[PDB]
Amino acid sequence: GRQFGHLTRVRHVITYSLSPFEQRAFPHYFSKGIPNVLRRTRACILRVAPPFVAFYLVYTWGTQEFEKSKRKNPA
Amino acid sequence: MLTRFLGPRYRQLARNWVPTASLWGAVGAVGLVWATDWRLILDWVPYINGKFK
Amino acid sequence: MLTRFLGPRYRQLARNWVPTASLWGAVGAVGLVWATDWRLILDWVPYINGKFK
Amino acid sequence: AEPEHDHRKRMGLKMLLMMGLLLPLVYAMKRHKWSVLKSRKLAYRPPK
Amino acid sequence: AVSASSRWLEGIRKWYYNAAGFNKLGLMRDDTIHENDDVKEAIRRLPENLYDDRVFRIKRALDLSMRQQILPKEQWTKYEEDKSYLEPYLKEVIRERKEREEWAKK
Amino acid sequence: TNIRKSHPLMKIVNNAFIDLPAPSNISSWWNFGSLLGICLILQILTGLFLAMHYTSDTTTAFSSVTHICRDVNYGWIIRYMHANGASMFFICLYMHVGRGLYYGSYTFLETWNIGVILLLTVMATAFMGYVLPWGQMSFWGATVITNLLSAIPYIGTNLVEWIWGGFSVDKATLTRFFAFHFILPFIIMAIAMVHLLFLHETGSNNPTGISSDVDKIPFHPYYTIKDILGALLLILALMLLVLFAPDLLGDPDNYTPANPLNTPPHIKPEWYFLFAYAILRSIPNKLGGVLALAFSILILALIPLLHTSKQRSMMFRPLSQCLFWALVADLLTLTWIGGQPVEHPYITIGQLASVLYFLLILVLMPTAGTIENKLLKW
Amino acid sequence: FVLQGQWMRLCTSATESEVLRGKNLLRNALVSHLDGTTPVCEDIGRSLLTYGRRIPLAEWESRIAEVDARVVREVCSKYFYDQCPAVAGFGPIEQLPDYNRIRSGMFWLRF
Ligand code: HEM
Ligand code: HEM
Ligand SMILES: C[C@@]1(c2ccc(F)cc2F)OC(=O)N(Nc2ccccc2)C1=O
Repeated sequence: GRQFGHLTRVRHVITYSLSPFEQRAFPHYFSKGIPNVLRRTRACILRVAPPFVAFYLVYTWGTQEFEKSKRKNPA
Repeated sequence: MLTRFLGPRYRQLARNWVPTASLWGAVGAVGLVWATDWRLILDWVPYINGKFK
Repeated sequence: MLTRFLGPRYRQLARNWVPTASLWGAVGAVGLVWATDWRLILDWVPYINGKFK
Repeated sequence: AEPEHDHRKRMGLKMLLMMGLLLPLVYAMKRHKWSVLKSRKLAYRPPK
Repeated sequence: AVSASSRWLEGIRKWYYNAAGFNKLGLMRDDTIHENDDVKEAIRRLPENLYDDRVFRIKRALDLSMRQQILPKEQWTKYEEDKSYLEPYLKEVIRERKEREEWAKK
Repeated sequence: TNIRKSHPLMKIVNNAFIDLPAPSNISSWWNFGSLLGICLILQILTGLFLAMHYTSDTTTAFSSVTHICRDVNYGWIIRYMHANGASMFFICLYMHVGRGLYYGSYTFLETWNIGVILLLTVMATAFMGYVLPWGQMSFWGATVITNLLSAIPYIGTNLVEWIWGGFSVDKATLTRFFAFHFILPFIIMAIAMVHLLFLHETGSNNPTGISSDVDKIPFHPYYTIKDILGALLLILALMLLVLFAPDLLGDPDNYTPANPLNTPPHIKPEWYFLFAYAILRSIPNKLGGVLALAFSILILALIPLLHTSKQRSMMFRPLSQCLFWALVADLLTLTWIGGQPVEHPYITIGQLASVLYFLLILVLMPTAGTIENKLLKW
Repeated sequence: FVLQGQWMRLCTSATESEVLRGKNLLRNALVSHLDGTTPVCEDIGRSLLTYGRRIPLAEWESRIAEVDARVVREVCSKYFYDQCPAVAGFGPIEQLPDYNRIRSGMFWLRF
């Protein structure tokens, strides 16, 4: 169990804070928010997306093949 | 042994907390009435007559 | 990373604990044999032949 | 198969309407408390 | 001596540095190291100036990570400017442990 | 002095939920622990109220479940809250494990190793429960899982017949399973307390994988309100399942009473078991398949030893990120193959996905961490 | 915790005996301060700037005498109760309560 006062040594850092009653809960919510999510998407797409597309392609091939395997044409 | 809590300071402290104790009593009574849908009281509240017949 | 535990001190410490490790192995094997009444071993123990037919 | 079908969906509407109230409001409560942190400024002022 | 191959080796190193993205939070490489026992000892040995700089850099990064924000591009740590300030402390700590481990062999 | 700080009971609540130093920067992904706790209490409460009406005989098990859903006042919501709560439990389990994997939270050895035990215990719990309504999938699911033990050399047959109480899944099996299913979530609750104890030695990891001692905030009000919001999002997702799609994750064959003489043609697990099921039937051998299935869950206990990177978290590691997402998508593929017949494209791709699962974890991710070290001159 | 509890105690439940003590301490402080040519001169100069008059010692007495427990509890409530404090901290301040938790100390849930 860790407690405040016993965590670590910090020197020379000033924190400035405002009361929640003095300030906005949703400051510039769309105007700053949607640029940020767009920037976050860009930052991660190339890592996240290409495995799932590679699943989707194996999904769509695999379903198509199995469907087409369960048919004859000569006997 | 509970002679301890008898004297003018303790009477004043009783007087200060009495509107609060009675307002909490009001919270509890209305709370119990609401949670059980209590019949006797809630027939007499002039909107919230959603039994009728 | 487990190159750490290779050297003459660690070989000697292996040699010291080996009669003990094997005697504990003897405790465990006889213990498992006893607790399950194990067939293969206990037919071959010359008293304790209380199946017979 | 499903006598509860009609009650299930009446409850379903009541849920979505309540969640449409309660989700933005609880969000606004969490945004209120977290404001102190989300707008905090740091300065580092070492000697010399 | 070494010219054309070196810059390409450096190029892959610089590419990876930018893709790693701790520099977007103002972190140096040595700020991001997993704190094992060797590492905790290296931190402990740091001089006053470097210790305090290290903490401010972590704080500023954890603050950014909470807001899910990054620094302006101006303020990102440049690969060329990245100070390996912990490495010689850590190397010495590792050297000390390894000597103890050799003595414990014999 | 505060009452909250030094009262012997309120002490424990204080150090766990009020004054607990927490990282300023822990995301959404850290919500799943409290959500797992919520899931456990939800399963406890609905389950007790089901146990008030359910009977555990073969003649009456299906009928008593039916009785809950028609006749018992609001028995249908309680029943469906329970069934879908089990699914919510596994959704939260998987998000939570995945967080641990990505963020290097497994470096907390004891906390992680208890989480594995927690996973194996909820798996055993949810298996034994699914048997209880005595549908077709209940029975044949009971048959397939219990028979996994018969692959164990020399002792295997004796072990399964012992857990049956007979020569198949029968009267003795169902009643057993009710008793074991009742006890195990209370055992879970105790192991979850031990899990939380081990965690409080270190506190939480964070997205960056860097020590956050420099920037701790009190758990209350911040993560009390963040966990409240998380719980209301869990309630939304659970209630969507119960009030709009109660049969979506259920197999329709479980609405037919158990037949001991005839299988369903298909036979498939609930969604959360489909990856492991795909791994088992990938191997053309009896023992090989079950050993592969066991090893597919038990591999999590080896993940600490295969950490190779000088950074804790995958946040600053693009190679490992690509390989992690490759694992998730491999698991999606395995859940797809799990739910499909043992026929032409599905067999070979099921084999390839099974190889890749073990290749990513045992070989590929520990090679990425080493390359990433070399790249950073570390 | 103890500081804020005292503000909350005085806002909600100031008793009479302690108010008399507070009154007497002020009466003693005022007369003890205004003792010497220098503090009296300062009091003249500052008072004429702020008040426009010198407020005589008998007036201050009348103003102190008026204060009872009801006056303490109304006047404390106006300034302390459920109000946003300003906080300044300098030094080994890791165990300094979060502002939200300071803010929460500015009201009582039992009241
Ligand atoms: C019975 C289900 C479980 C419950 C009730 C639960 C409880 C929780 C709680 C409350 C937290 C703290 C908040 C958070 O980080 O989410 C947590 C953290 C942790 N859990 Fe679990 N857990 C369970 C399942 C698991 C499983 C299956 C594992 C993985 C094998 C896991 C490994 C961990 C680890 C490593 C952390 C540390 C996370 C970090 O700080 O980054 N737990 N647990
Ligand atoms: C100790 C608290 C628990 C009790 C007393 C309990 C009791 C019950 C009972 C009586 C049933 C049979 C009725 C029915 O099928 O609807 C049931 C089924 C079920 N149990 Fe539990 N349960 C508990 C917690 C658990 C937990 C922790 C899980 C794992 C998330 C779980 C998973 C389920 C599942 C999947 C079913 C089958 C539901 C169905 O499809 O009908 N339950 N349990
Ligand atoms: C719910 C389920 C299950 C839960 C957790 C688990 F770890 C394994 C399981 F099989 O129990 C069960 O009988 N089936 N169904 C099933 C099992 C094997 C073959 C076919 C169906 C499950 O999916």
